[PDB]
Amino acid sequence: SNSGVRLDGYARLVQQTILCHQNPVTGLLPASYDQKDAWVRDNVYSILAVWGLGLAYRKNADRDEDKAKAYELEQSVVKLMRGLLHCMIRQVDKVESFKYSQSTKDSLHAKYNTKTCATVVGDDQWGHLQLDATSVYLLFLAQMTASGLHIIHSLDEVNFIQNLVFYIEAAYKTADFGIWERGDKTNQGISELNASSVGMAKAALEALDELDLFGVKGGPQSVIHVLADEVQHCQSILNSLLPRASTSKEVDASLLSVVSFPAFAVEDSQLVELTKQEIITKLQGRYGCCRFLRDGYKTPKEDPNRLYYEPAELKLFENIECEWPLFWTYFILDGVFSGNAEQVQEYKEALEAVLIKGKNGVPLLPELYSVPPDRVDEEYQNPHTVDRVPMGKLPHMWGQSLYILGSLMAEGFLAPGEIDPLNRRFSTVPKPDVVVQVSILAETEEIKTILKDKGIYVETIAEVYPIRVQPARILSHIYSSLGCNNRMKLSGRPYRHMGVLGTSKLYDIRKTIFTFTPQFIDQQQFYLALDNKMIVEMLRTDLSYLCSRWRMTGQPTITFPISHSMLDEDGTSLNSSILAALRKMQDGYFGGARVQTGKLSEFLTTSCCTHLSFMDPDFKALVLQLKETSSLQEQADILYMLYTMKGPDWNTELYNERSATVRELLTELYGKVGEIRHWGLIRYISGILRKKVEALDEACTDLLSHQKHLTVGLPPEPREKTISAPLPYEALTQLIDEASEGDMSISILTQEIMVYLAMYMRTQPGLFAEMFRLRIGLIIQVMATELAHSLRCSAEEATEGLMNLSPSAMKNLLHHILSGKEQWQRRRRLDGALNRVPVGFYQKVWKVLQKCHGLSVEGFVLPSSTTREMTPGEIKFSVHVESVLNRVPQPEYRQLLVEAILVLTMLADIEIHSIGSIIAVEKIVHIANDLFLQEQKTLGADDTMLAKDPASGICTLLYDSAPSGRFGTMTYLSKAAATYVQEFLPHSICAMQ
Amino acid sequence: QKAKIQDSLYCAAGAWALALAYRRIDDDKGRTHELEHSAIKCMRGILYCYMRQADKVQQFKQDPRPTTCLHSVFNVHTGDELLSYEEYGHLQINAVSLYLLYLVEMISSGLQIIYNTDEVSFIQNLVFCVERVYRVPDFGVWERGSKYNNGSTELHSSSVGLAKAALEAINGFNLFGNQGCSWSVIFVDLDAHNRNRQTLCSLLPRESRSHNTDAALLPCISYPAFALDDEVLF
Repeated sequence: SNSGVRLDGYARLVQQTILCHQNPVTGLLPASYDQKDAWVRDNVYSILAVWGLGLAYRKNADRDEDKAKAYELEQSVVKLMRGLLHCMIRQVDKVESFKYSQSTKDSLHAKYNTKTCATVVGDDQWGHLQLDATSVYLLFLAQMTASGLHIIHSLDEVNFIQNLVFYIEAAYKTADFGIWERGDKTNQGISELNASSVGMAKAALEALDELDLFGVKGGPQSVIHVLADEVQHCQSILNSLLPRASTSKEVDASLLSVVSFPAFAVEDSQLVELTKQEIITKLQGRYGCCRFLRDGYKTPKEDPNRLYYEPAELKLFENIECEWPLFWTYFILDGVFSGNAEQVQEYKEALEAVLIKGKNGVPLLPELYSVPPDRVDEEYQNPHTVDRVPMGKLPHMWGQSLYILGSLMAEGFLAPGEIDPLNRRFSTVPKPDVVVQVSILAETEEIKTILKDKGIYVETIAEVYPIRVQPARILSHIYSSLGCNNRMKLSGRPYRHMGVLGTSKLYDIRKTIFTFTPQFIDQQQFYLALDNKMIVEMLRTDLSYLCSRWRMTGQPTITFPISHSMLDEDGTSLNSSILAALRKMQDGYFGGARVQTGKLSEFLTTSCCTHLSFMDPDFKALVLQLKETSSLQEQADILYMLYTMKGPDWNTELYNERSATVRELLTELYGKVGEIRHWGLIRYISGILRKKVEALDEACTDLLSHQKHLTVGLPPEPREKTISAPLPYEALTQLIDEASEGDMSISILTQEIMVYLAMYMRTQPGLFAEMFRLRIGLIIQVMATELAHSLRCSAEEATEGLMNLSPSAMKNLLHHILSGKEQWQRRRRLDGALNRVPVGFYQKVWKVLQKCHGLSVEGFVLPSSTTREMTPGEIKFSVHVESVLNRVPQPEYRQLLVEAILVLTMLADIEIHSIGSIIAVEKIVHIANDLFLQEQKTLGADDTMLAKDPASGICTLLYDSAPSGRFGTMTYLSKAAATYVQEFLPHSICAMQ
Repeated sequence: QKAKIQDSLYCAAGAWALALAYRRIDDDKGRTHELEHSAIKCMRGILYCYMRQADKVQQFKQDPRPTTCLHSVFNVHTGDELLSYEEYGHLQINAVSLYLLYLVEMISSGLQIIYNTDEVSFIQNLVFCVERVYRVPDFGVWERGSKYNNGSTELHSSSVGLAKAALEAINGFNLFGNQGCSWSVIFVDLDAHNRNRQTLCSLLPRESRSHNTDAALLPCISYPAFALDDEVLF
């Protein structure tokens, strides 16, 4: 048969190209050339062609030769898989060490040696942290296991896989070296977040959600459990981080591996089309697509025998980047997979020309094409015109294997459903809707009677004996004991908080149905749950979040216990807000979700049920004064002083029958205060117990996801180190503690305010637009000053009032100040304090620096040579410009220099010339102020409103003057700029248009 | 860190027997597969340890001597050689014969141990090395060498019997199981088997030159070998 002949030819090609370097004993092929080193990602991608050939050969059964060939191919794949698994098992200690405190020095080595499975490179001469490699390893292992191949083999290997899944699940808040193992464009020993890593980790987690690694013969003890919260967080960071490549890279060609056949980890097909169009426009060439803009790999310069390039890449790599046909093969795979036929034909025709023949006329795919050193200026002046030459590894295993797989799929010998038994091709199908079920439970008989009187039918905590309701901390402790082994020294999953998507699904433990309340409602963890308005609104947010994604199979279920804390002052009826909320739920609509109230037994018929198979079987004078003192605030102060002097954990001996430690007394005081609902000492108690807001790291990472900088406390020059990369919970807590210092209230206030911005960003990402950096101390001082102005009180009174407000009050006031709603001088103060700048300000500043020698800001200087080092889209531009412009500590003067730079840019747009000198904004604003004073004196103004700023020498009327108008500050600023330009021009004007 | 080969083979035997006993049930709760693995993994570890020494096999083929023999004790954590030739000898062919015979037994019962053709070639060269057992002395199963224990090697009946049984089992056997073709079989020279039988059938009543009788003859004429088709002599 002709098909048999074609299959034999393909098998011969595979044997001649890839399988000839099988490297027995271990089974890990060398990464081409004279390297003698094995890469996990390279081998995993190379084995794809062999797996596809084996799958194709398996169909033509009933013959000894074909069966033997298919068996040999499958067993070679299995041998490679086992070799890689042994290689990863060699570093269980490193994996376990990385499981706590994620650091670059605790991750397993990405570079692995040849046979004998040893380490070829130490822990400091290479970047041994690449989540992409282990992620694609897990994903393809799951795919082959679902296909029918047996790879995962023992319970110990299952435990190792579970531990490695726990290790990789934290990919959405850690820095990575990327696929290229070089971090950002400049190596400099730095790492940054990458979209490919997080997306492919999400795909790997989704693939292994409930896979039985032992096949059809496996039991409940050989399954892998993966939570859904991490997958949704990864989906979120991918959605919020995919208008570009990463924080520093505007576009990277490896983004195809996320929006194509590899792992299919993307939704919102319009985003996929936009990304493909962008990469086609900005990367395609005559011999493939470049890896990314401004890359120095394989160039005739920059001393190829060197590393850690200095920042001098204005043009040396621009428009001369090498092109890789591997992304062309990725394009043909993407076209041939989903629905495209003509794209596959055109891309195959394009790729056939760039191919280079080998021994016996075998096709070979070169690694990359490089521009000859002689024809560099021609390429610079005429892009994509010169002819490149083959270079790099001629038999590129990755590219050749991908091309072979694509050709095999295009020829029709293989189907898209064979390589993807998990049906990941339909990840872009829109989700119609989802219905969320809620259940309301009463703790005691009185609550149930109260809701019965109010027309609400419910069931108490009792009378549901088969069903048990426990807090989410219990569930956290449950999941902490997963994948624990003593022989392998495995500590299991580290303790972590559980989101709504984890507690919603039902759990079966010891043949008993277990339901868990949402984690937020724990009053002991934090006092945020005390406020009823806060409660109702974040329940709205929680319901919205649950109904948004719900990527898990089955219907959801929410259990709501009505405690004794939200009752009225008389303690006889429910509050108005909770009653309105439950009435809304009874009507089938709350927030943005459809809800049907019912019984737990009714919801038990259909829901998301999970089975946990792994749990089958004078000091005395001070004490007397504290006991006898009134004025509970003074009591809290005395408790603080005794705790800090000599009461860390020592017993106070207040009682005689029982010895109660200081912690017990503090807990009792907190409980007593919780019933009076007096926000006068809750903050101090919270600071003393050092309670930290749950999911603080999640808030930090979702805030940093949108290219923002965070800062804690009032700013002096030395302290307040900026935050630019995600950091673990311990480091974050230590940083906020050192920022708060001895105040002990700055820390809790910072936590509350920052979780508030984190909550507000997801709901409304429009108030934080055109922000770049968020400074917590400055906004703290801002709201303190606003409270002082509103109450016409002192700073201390403003602070006590601010402390005394309810959490809903802080949320409302921060929302108000974020909108900037409620004089002109005050408004300028708020603008400067929060450093509000227009969106196009940075393009204007870049153009001004291009057209001017420099800018003087009354101190230091900003050279114009930085425009070549730097681009408008770079966050380095943001940090440098902000650092230059924040030397003046006056919000008003800050806004003055913003408007001065704006009018200077308008003038530079008007006049077509080169200034050729350093311009000082301080001189311009001083000249404008002098002109305003002269105009006021001429008009007839007296000395009382001709005031002088005690620290800046600027008239108050200038601040109070509106920006626009016949006598607005803008006209005076333009006049001052024109006077300066005339003073720095050759006795004439060069303004024409 | 030391780990012998015979003990691992017998542990794999126990695991395989327990898996076979469990196979009689339809609902095993994923237990038969685990023990079947355990056997597979032990066999694959032994095979990998042997494959790590190919030049040793090549030297054994040409000039079989105790100084150029395969090691019998490897590291339990990394699969590395631990003790040199000057302290252990490492000349033991009974372990190799038992490994080959047990691999035959497991494949015949139905298993997947050998993956690629290179493993088939290595097994064939191992059989080539074993075919010349009847001339070289060995330290024996007891790794002492003789009763005197003076670092002297001598021919042993048990080793010869185990080698003969392994050659009989590896004759024409297909290493690929049911999913095999004509290019996955092992060939055995008849003259080597005849020489081994001639060397065994005459020294069988004793154990060796210095041993009138030994307990190590029991495995040679019992369950693991069954290499004595004489009845009266047995």
